[PDB]
Amino acid sequence: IPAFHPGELNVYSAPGDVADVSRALRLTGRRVMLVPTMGALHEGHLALVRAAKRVPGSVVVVSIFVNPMQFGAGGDLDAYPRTPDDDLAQLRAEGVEIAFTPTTAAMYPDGLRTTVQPGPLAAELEGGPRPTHFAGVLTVVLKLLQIVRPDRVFFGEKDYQQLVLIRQLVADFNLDVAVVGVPTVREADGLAMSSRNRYLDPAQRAAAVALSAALTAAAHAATAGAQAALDAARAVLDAAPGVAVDYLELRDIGLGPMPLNGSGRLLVAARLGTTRLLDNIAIEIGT
Amino acid sequence: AIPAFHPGELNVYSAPGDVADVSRALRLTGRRVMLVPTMGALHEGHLALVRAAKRVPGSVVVVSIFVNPMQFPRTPDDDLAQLRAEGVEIAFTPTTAAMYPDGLRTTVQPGPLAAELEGGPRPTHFAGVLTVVLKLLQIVRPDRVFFGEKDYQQLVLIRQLVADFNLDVAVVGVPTVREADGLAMSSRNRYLDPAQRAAAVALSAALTAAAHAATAGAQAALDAARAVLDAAPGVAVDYLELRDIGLGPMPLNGSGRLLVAARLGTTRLLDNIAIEIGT
Ligand SMILES: COc1ccc2[nH]c(C(=O)NS(C)(=O)=O)cc2c1
Ligand SMILES: COc1ccc2[nH]c(C(=O)NS(C)(=O)=O)cc2c1
Repeated sequence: IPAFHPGELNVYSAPGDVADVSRALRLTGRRVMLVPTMGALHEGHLALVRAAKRVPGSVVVVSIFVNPMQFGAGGDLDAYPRTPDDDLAQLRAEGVEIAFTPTTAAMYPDGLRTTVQPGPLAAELEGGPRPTHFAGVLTVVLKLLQIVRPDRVFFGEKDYQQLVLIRQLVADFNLDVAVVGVPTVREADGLAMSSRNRYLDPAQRAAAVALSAALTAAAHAATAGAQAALDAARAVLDAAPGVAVDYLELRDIGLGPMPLNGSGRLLVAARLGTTRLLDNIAIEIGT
Repeated sequence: AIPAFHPGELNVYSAPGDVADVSRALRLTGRRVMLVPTMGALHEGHLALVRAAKRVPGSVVVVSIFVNPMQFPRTPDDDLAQLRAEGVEIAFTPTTAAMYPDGLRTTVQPGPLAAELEGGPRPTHFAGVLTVVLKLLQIVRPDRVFFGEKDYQQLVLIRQLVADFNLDVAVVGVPTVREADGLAMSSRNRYLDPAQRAAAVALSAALTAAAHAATAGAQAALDAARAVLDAAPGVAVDYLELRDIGLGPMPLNGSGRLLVAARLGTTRLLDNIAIEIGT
């Protein structure tokens, strides 16, 4: 064990440091809560923290790591916002006791060797054009789950496909951890929190509202069925200035089929200039 | 003498004079007279008007029942059982002759809004509605009168009636009562076969979707509504219009009202909803 000063933010770099300290708190009967982030924290992140925080006797581990494996190449990796400064101050403000900030060398000392192969879900939606994206995410998440060994792990529903693949990872490998999805934190107009938002000029920031509006429209249109919930989304996206829709898709909650159903999930991906915005909502199909 | 009035029971008057003497006698005893005008065939929409009128401290409730033959289907004993079961104390149920003893002589001519929307098919309908509501107001002299939001063009015309003629009555508009799938209640609903009944869901769906799309602005809202109407078979949309809440031209942002009207077979349906543009 290295130092753990309780009630204070404790920052570890080494997997073995966070692992030892984690394992120690797990005996003293505290409950290890893990919030995996790529940093550049926003209110969405803090909701995850706060939800972690509200677990009786929780000790909250925020991991901060920009996983080069879920990226390209790609274009993604050198772009991704990096502000450990703010990130760590926000965590201190929130009363988070551990930040785990590993080096790429310490996570990947053997490069990409043993990895997680996701199911067929991972080739769809966001995995369509990014076929190794989810393998990266799941490999890093498994490794964090192994290093920290939490009781519970907290993700947003912003990345809803990731959250399902994570529930799969956890079921398929018999991981002893509860996955907590946390409803998406939204701007005042409805724009889903994202680090990727900073890269929207005013004009785009204003057109961006169209995603949350289309989806909230379809969830109310849905009493009249799937076609009308879809047509209602599409109509709003259409009415909106330089939103180019990648996809708009209605699925079941586990991102399978989508029956004549009630409960489903509506997912949109769109570009505003160069900025790719994702969003999704619970939909109950009415007729 | 004042007509017999038994507190706590449903006292029915057909005579305009009788109900006038009762309400004026009641106003002086410290009751606040609330009017709920209806055309009978009472549904949950009416009982919600009633419940709103009931909850005013010291309210006495007058529910008029009167089929206007001047504005554009009888169940007298059941209607009265529903009122009794709401704890209404007055039902006013005039004949045509009692209300129009001289036929149609003096009438209310509405302003130009009576000519729009629902006044397109029926050009004289709101003349008839304003004439009987003005007369109901002078007979009963209520402190407050309660109308559903269902017929929103009508409610706006009533508020204009009241302002224009310096009527000293509060107009209260009560949010539309809907079925479980959101179909605005109406007595026409029971005429729809299962196919039409199912397609009819699309008026409310349209309007709710519009109201949520509205954060993306006025055009998104309309396009949302229309997309949902376009997904329904056998729904012939007579209009779909967004207006300010007084039914003038929709202003660039801020509060508004989305209205629709449609034919499903022989049955003409309407609905409307609050809109906040940029919300
Ligand atoms: C609770 O609501 C929200 C809203 C937006 C969110 N974005 C992210 C995120 O980017 N996570 S990561 C692991 O850094 O890629 C989480 C999240 C949660
Ligand atoms: C409170 O919600 C509602 C919903 C539907 C309604 N319809 C009527 C109605 O038909 N009134 S009438 C024929 O002019 O007497 C009132 C009403 C109220």
